[PDB]
Amino acid sequence: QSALTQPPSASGSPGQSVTISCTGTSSDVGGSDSVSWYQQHPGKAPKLIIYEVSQRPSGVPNRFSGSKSGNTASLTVSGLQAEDDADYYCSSYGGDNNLFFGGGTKVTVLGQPKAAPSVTLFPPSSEELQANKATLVCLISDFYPGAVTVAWKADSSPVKAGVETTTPSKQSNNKYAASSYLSLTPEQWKSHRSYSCQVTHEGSTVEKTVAPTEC
Amino acid sequence: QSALTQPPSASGSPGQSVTISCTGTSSDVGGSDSVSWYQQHPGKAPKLIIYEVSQRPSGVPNRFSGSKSGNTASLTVSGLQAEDDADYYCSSYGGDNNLFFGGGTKVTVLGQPKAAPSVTLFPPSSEELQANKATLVCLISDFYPGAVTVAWKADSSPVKAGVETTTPSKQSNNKYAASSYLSLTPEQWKSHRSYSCQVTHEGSTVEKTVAPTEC
Ligand SMILES: CC[C@]1(c2ccccc2)CCN(c2cc(C)n(C)c(=O)c2)C1
Repeated sequence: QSALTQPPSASGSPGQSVTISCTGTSSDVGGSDSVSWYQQHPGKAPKLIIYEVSQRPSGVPNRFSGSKSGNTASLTVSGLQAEDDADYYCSSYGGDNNLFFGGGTKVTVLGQPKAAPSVTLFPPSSEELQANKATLVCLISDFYPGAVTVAWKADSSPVKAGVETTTPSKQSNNKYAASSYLSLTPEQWKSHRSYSCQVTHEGSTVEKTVAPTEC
Repeated sequence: QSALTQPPSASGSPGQSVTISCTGTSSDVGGSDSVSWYQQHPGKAPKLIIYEVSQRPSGVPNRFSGSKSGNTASLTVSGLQAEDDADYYCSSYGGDNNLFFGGGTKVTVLGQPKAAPSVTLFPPSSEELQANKATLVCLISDFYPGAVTVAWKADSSPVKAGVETTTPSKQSNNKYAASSYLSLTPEQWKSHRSYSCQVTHEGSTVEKTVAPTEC
């Protein structure tokens, strides 16, 4: 899904430092010194802030520093300011002159206390089952920062199709909410023994499970 | 000063063609064949669609064609589809290891087909009832445009407290999704005959009802 592997999210308080990694393979990150980093504020055009692992373009403050160790490049942002809040991407040229990209890391300069998400997993409703639909819904609410990743598990294996997750939105309590729904057929829901929703936030994971109970 | 000049906006209806420009100088755009184009749906990672002025990466349909003349690069999107509604950025390499990005062009696919919402109401799960929670979720999906008003009913009376509704987010099917959830105590859920979710989209209203059952 993402050639280079970046953490989905990172965070720190104003004035602190935060380090985000960009892990590849021997033929890209560790094989050359062409790792770049890009910063994109929400709704803005991206900006190159690091090239050739460590070089800072003109106008990029020294608070941003890049390095590499093996197959993993790292960007460090010291003296975090609210302006540094943005999405950070890495890229690296490969062996056959192909450019590879990381998935991005959402960096949040905490503007309020951190809050873990409340998760509720709902099994199929009777009405939708009689309409040949067995959609599960994983409700996620009351979390901050608003970065979250969701993973569904049929029995114990990961599902890689039919998952949808809404963009997190601020609610009345100034915390974020979102929902992930898995569009299962009534057969899929009955054939397997249980489905699970896995939610990851600020590095920690929570998992709820549901199973057919003949109702 | 580092800024390629793109048109702020472009629009067109399905099946139409659209061309957007990326004007630089003789040192960046007109000084090499390193012009790239990136597509980005809001709230999502971008995708490189053109590199070296005209090359499409694998997976990019030939509906997207790039060109260059003087210091002005142009991207053309023929046969506009709903999934082409997004932001588009150009970039070009400049001397001094500089990578210049344009301001970005929001392409709007006009007159996309209206679609009524699929409404699925979920009663409290067996787990959250043990945990003394009785939250209901009204999953609303597959509707366009992304405007909906939600109303909740207890039996026949309106519900005025404990209602939250996420902001509709566009999903992979190019239609919107959202979840309205009602926070009830188990006593509220078991003391009423039914709760209803009323979703209104484009003057038309759908209603779903659930009631306490053995489940
Ligand atoms: C070089 C500019 C990039 C940018 C950033 C923000 C908006 C638009 C473009 C940086 C990340 N970037 C990607 C990233 C990913 C994951 N992919 C798959 C790409 O094809 C391209 C291109």
